[PDB]
Amino acid sequence: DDWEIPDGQITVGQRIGSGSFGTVYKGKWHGDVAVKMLNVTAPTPQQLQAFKNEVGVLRKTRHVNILLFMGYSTKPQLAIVTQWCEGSSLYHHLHIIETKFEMIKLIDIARQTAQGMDYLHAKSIIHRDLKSNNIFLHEDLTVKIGDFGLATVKSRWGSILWMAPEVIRMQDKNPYSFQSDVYAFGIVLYELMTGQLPYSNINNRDQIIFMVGRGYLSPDLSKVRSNCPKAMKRLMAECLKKKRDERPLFPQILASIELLARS
Amino acid sequence: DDWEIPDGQITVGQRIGSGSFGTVYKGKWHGDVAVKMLNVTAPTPQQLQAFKNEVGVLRKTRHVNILLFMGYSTKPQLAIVTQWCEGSSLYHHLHIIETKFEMIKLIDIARQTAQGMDYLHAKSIIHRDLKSNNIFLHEDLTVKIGDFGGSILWMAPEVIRMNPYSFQSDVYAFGIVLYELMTGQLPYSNINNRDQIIFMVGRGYLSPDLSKVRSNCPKAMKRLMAECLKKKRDERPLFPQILASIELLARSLP
Ligand SMILES: CN(c1ccc(F)c(NC(=O)c2cccc(OC(C)(C)C#N)c2Cl)c1)c1ccc2nc(NC(=O)C3CC3)sc2n1
Ligand SMILES: CN(c1ccc(F)c(NC(=O)c2cccc(OC(C)(C)C#N)c2Cl)c1)c1ccc2nc(NC(=O)C3CC3)sc2n1
Repeated sequence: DDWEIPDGQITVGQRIGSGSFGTVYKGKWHGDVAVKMLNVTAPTPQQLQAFKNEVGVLRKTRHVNILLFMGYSTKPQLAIVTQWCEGSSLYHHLHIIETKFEMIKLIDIARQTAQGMDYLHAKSIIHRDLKSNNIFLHEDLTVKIGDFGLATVKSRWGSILWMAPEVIRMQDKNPYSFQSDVYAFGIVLYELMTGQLPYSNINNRDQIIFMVGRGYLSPDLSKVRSNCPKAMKRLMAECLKKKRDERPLFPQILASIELLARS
Repeated sequence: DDWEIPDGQITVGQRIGSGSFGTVYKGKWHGDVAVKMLNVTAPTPQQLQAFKNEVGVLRKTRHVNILLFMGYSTKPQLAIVTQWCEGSSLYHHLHIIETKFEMIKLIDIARQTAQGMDYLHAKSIIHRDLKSNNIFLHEDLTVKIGDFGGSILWMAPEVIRMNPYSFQSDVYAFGIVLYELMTGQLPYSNINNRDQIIFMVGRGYLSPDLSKVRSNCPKAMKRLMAECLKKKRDERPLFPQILASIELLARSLP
């Protein structure tokens, strides 16, 4: 049961973006593919472990709303091959080209993101960076969740606007939980329903960090659209609760959106 | 890895289709899924093996033009879960509701179908039953090859006239699908006798009427179709060539 792709089969075309954590290219392998590969000559143990982990997580996922993993390649140079996505991120849609989705679609995008996050959490995978930049709107109608580090456009301020207060505070070595993912989703729901990023009235990054952290600052829920249903606004408020253990988990979140999805 | 879905996780919903070996339902498992369940709930050794073998193949595939396997269940019943396809099969579009696609889109369907088959072959997988109803036009956009079930109209003569399966026998089936796409019809529509179709195709007396292809069908395509439908097994191209051939053809067009 292997996923290694023999060398010389992958063609690498355009370079889409580069981090210190890898370089993404558009490529060809049995069709269009994205190739994330370490541009280095000799992978260090930490990088090789980073690679083994990403592959380990990606091959546990087979769900329509998660970016399809297709193979890896160690032979010439460490590389991960996924499906090539088409269109743009949810971030780009809401905050750059400013596309205007009907309410029926906004709610759909929520639903699908919720489906995917329910799936990850069922397999006990915590994303730790769910945000509209990492939600690709494939063919303009299927949510693909991934980690698109710099392959898609950057947020205003890592990425602070989606961090739950317990994460911002950084109380201990691991403040991440299914519930921190839920809060992040909560912000994505804010984005969908408002069309905007939170805290747009504040020009200082450290102040946002400080205040969200102490519970002094929270998303202004009055900026949601008239036609956004009360169920959705209520669910949004529950997800954004400042107390981790007061937040709902995705099975219920999914169930809530599914219910308001009819009618 | 392990793809066993725990018990009482999939809510089985509407029944979609039943047929001898299996029954398939629309279900809910982190969104819509399709659940295919074994009928007789005291399964026999050979049926159990069939299940093993399907899941064995299904989990070898990760490609956008292949139906997405998601998991299996053994408790209480044997069941295989895939993604749920919204839309219609290629068979249903072309022969039941008779969708009129524009040519550019028909060529794209062939591209994608060949794209998937190319993948499958690369992993030493022979489909053995490629046909229009095993091609689902997901969301009216993305082809998903699967096996959603003899299928005589798509069998190459060497198969018809009895392991005769090969990449080439898969290619012949694809040749028939191209015919379907380009004519919007099934082959041998003027013959109503199955036994005679079997005998005649096997003897080489019968082969698809390529004059029935649409007027705007490119000559390059009509030729590829003739090559994929060659009676002799070894004269048929493999999918890398087919895909390169459709590639070139589709660029002088868009
Ligand atoms: C950046 N990118 C890409 C390519 C290969 C990869 F392996 C990854 N990796 C991940 O996304 C990733 C990393 C860590 C964990 C992880 O799993 C969980 C389950 C936590 C999640 N989510 C993942 Cl999934 C990323 C890609 C991939 C496709 C792609 N398509 C693009 N299309 C375009 O840019 C054109 C329209 C403009 S960019 C792109 N980047
Ligand atoms: C019938 N079906 C479905 C469900 C579960 C399954 F496991 C399979 N299996 C296969 O298709 C299959 C079987 C044997 C081998 C095999 O692999 C090869 C390599 C030959 C291939 N390809 C496979 Cl892949 C099939 C499904 C699945 C989705 C689905 N969606 C539907 N939607 C609708 O009918 C309504 C919108 C109109 S029906 C359906 N059936």
